[PDB]
Amino acid sequence: ALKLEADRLFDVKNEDGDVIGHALAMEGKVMKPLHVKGTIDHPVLSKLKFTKSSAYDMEFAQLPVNMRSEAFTYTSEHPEGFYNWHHGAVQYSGGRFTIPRGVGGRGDSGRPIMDNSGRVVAIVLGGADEGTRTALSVVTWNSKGKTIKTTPEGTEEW
Repeated sequence: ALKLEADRLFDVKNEDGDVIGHALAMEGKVMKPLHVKGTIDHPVLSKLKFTKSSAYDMEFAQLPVNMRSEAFTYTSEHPEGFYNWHHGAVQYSGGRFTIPRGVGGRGDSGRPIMDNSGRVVAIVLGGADEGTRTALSVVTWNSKGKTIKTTPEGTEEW
């Protein structure tokens, strides 16, 4: 098994170039957290017209007809249990996505949370530490395609 995958996740860098977040190709759009102020490290995508959505901390542009195939697929069905992401397992329980305390932070915004079949279940924006864990502030859509934004008490944007 070699992890040969398309180009879907892109870096968003700051003025000096630090990676402060992530942008993703999904369901025909390039999307990144609105609070993430930087540029998308991509010669084509950094030149697109991004539409803003303050209510959900989302910014998005339409994917170039070409790239539209190199993208993630969303899913609105998330039974409880364990999910995958860049740093490991993500536990979904009580309608909340949690990761161990001291794992998430700056740079992790824009990152997706996947299921085993490789579908996106959510997009990380920030987290609120609660005891031994951290409750994530994510964006998720429902079965009727409606965007929903869950933000725990005292969530710090990553």
